[PDB]
Amino acid sequence: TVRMESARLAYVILGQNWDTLVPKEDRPDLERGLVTLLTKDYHSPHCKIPPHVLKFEAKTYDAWYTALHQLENAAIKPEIDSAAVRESNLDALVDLYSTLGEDDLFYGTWRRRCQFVETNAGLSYEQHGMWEKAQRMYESAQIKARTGVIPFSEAEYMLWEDHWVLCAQKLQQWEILQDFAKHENFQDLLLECAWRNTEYWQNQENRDQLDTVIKGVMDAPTPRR
Amino acid sequence: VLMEHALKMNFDLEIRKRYAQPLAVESGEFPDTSNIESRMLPFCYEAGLSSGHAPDAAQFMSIATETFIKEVMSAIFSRTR
Amino acid sequence: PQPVPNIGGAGSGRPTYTSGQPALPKTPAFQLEGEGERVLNKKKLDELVRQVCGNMLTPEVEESVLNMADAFVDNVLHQACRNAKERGSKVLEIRDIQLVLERVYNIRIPGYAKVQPNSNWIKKMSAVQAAKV
Amino acid sequence: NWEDYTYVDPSRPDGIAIPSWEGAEPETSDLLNAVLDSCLA
Amino acid sequence: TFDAPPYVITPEYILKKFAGHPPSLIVHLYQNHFRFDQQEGMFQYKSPMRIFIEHLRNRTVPHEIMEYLIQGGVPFYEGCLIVQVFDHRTTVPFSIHNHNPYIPTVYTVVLMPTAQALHTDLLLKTVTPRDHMELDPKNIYEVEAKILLATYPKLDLEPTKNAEETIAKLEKLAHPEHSHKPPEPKVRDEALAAEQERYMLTLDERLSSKLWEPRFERFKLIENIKQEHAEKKEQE
Amino acid sequence: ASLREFLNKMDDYAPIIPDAVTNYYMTRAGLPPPPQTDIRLARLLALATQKFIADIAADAYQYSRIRALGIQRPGYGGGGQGGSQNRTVLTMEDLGMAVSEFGVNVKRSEFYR
Amino acid sequence: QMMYVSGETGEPSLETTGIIEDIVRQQVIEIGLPWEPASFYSVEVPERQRLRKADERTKAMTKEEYVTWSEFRQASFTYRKGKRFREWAGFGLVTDSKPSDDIIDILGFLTFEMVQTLTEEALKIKEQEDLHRETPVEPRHIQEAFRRLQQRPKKARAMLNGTKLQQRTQLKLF
Amino acid sequence: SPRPRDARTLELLLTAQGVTSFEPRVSQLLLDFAYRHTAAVLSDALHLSSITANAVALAISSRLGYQFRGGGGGYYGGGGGGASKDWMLELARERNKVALPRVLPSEWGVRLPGERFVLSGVS
Repeated sequence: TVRMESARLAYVILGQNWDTLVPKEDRPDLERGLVTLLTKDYHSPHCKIPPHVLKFEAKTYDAWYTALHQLENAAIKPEIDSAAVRESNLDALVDLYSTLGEDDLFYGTWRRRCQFVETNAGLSYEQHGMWEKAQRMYESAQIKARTGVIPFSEAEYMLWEDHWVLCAQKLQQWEILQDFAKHENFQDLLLECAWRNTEYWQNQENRDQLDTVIKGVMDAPTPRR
Repeated sequence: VLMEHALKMNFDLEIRKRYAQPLAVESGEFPDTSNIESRMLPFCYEAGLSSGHAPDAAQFMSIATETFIKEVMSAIFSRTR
Repeated sequence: PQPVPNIGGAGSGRPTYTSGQPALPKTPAFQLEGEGERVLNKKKLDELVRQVCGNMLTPEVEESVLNMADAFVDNVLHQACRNAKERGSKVLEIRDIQLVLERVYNIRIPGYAKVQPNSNWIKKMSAVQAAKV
Repeated sequence: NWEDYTYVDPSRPDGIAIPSWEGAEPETSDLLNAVLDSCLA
Repeated sequence: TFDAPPYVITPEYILKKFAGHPPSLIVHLYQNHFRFDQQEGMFQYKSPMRIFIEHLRNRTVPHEIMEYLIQGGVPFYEGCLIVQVFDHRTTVPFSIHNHNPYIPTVYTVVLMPTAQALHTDLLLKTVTPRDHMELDPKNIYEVEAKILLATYPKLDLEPTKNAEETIAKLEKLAHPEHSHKPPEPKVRDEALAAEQERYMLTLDERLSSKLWEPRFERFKLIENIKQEHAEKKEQE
Repeated sequence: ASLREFLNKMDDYAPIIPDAVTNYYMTRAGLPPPPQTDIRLARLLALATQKFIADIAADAYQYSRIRALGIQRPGYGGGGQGGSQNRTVLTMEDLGMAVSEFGVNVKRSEFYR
Repeated sequence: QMMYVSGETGEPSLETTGIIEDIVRQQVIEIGLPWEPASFYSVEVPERQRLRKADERTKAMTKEEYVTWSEFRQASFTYRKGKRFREWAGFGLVTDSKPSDDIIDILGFLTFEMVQTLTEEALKIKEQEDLHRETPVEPRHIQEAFRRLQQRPKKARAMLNGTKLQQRTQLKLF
Repeated sequence: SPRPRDARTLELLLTAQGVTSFEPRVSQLLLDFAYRHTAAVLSDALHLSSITANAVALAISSRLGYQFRGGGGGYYGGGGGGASKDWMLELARERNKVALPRVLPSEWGVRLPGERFVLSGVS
């Protein structure tokens, strides 16, 4: 018969396989089963789902607000008084805000985590459109952090690194960015800088190399390529 | 030898990643597919293999390493037991 | 469509505003069972020793065995990559590793898919034979 | 067994008998060593 | 002509002979990292530069970075190094609810030369352009010989008549650096909270891996590029 | 099959190797001769050597026999007129073929010019 | 079928049969008497555990299982498959065309024993692995069996004793 | 009597180096060794491939991993086993750091190592 093919809830969650188409102590098992079912490939505080699982599933199956509500509520009231959970929730919320295109909420959320006053001032300047001032603030923050009087997180490090480049792009510093991308092997940034600040397209000598780069970055198609 | 003792892709940046992983003797772990995969690419870039390696090479290498260690240990054991 | 990996070299997971995305990315690998790999790699050697002799090594022998494994890998790979580049290849394949393993170490792994003398040698041998009679 | 010894004895079966500036270094070296050992952990 | 060092070199002799001179190095030690006097960054105790600290424990010259010492012009005093050590060792993070308005002891020590240091010196001289190089390899041995003549001008050449005299001489010529003992043999609830934390970190790109030495390489590269571009612009 | 019984039966299992050769090679290797060593142990060692040689002979006779296009294998130069009559000749080729299975290389050049 | 007769009543995956076929193909490609005492002379004058386990299993077998076992016992690489076997083994690529039928029968006899030996060793390895933890055979058990079957008697390296030379040989023909 | 060339040459080279006598079967031993080495090297180079010079160099480099670790090499020359000098220097540093053993006049010349390391009960 096998060849031809709370109890109800558990059976549905993990008892059956859909590939063809409640004691508290037992809830964790159902949570694990639901996590397993959510991420299966064949597709296409009582109940807790990891923030990043919800984020990843929403970004692909159009469930933005459903995940955002839980993320913001957890931010308001953490489920577990731990640093790792708070970090993960904040990172997922920031990623969703950035993807959704809400600059104001992203900057506001990030301004509540930054420890350096220089980072806060840089973000404030970035919000209002003063790119050079924000770049200077980021440089000052990095220089201050070089000494080592007070520790800092890796998120702020990455934020400085990325936002300096963003401000440089907004300020049309393509000559610097081209060398930076060539040194750091940033293919997308290199292509963007070359498409703007050179004439490699006139002759095959450089066009062949540019096409080689394009076909190299074409294994992960996106609308911008 | 004395020096050994005293548009484009920046391949040196990728090659310098070989020294950012602990050795088996340092971590106390027998090498597996993941570690061998991490080791493969800098070697390929050193030799001018710009297309990397085949997807199925790391598993083959791990099997070969286990076979080699088993042979050495068997040879040692059979002479003293 | 087919799940696609991350390419470009910019990096993934950075909590910044440099978002860019693929139509369908591939789900990162994860496990929620309880037996981690960092612990199983610390029992793989014991499993092998159990296999051959059928802990069982002193602290000073396990160190040498781990050194052996490190040296074997960082040696076979070095030879095979240069051999692959010799014959005009831009990629490393199992055939090069197999050649090195079979000719330098006598190791054969199953399941992964002539010289003759020419006329001058024959002439010299004929001359010697004619002289010998 | 650093102090394990046998002796030469020609009257035995095998010929062997088995017995059956501030803070100058000299005055602060110990304190500095304690601090450095704490640093090295 | 030069004065040779004594048979046993001690911190007292060097610190008394070379008073009034600047120290060779100055190092500041903190809770989890250390730095040098004029350095901008920091070195963690778990980093490769940990090796230097070990030398500070053994009062040995750190030959593994000798080149870097020669580049900077570090002074030597009879082949030893004088080092001063400064000792400074002796809420709700990442929560939006937080408020905000914008919301030592001194030691002096001496490190003594070794044979690896002399080997390193000669090897470095062999590859240092000035003949081409400062030292030709075929002349290495001769040069070494002369150096030895300047380090051990006196030896104990009087013979002994019996084993008791040899025992007494071996007792009398003992050296502290070669008087150690043999080494030691080689040797080999919160669970629920940890499990919940691990479960809540599922599918995390970076935070999951952990369950940190900033070198600012990118910023230094950007500064170098900016300096080079400014120099190029100034030419035109 | 005990070792004690075998060593006690060493009277009937003595090999064809003279005692002088055994003593000479035992001394070269580092073992004092049977005046101080037991004669039975030396006899056992000589018997093992004889067995090894007989194995290497039985092979290479098999190789000679299966051999009875058509040119010799390079690297085994030897011989003269080739003997006479339909007799079996021990040649360098057969010995090399046989001993390659024991891990020995005996290859030479045929001519020197 | 061949695996089933050798005590493997499970359902092996594709990888296991693939690796077994690879090993058998490699062996086949690598592959009175002339040397008898009568050959000493120039004139010739005309003259004049496995079984016990199999028996126990057969006794334990039922009628239908016994019939299935008897039917499966007759599996062959070459029987009524001469052209298929010759194409598979690359006869023309390693030897002149059309070897006689006796060669084909001998190769059929040898391949069956190859498979049987491999299966019987892999089963023991699998059982020993199962015991220590407290389903069919998998590719790693076949790998271990192949590693065991490639070991040579100590007589073939006795002339390298006391030295630091590596032993290099050909593929052993089990 | 006939004698091949390169044999007279090897013997003259030996004489020029201060050897006043040698056995007759040294020249042919050397010639056969050269034959074997050439055959092995080029058989290796054949598989890595017409054969180029790069294949020959790679075959030689591969062979150099397990044999010929000798010769009369000097400063940073791979002779005597091929060990690096810095490694030997640090091994010497580890060894020479221990105090010399203390021996009384009554045990000078008569004391031996421990029972574990001597040949007792071997007959």
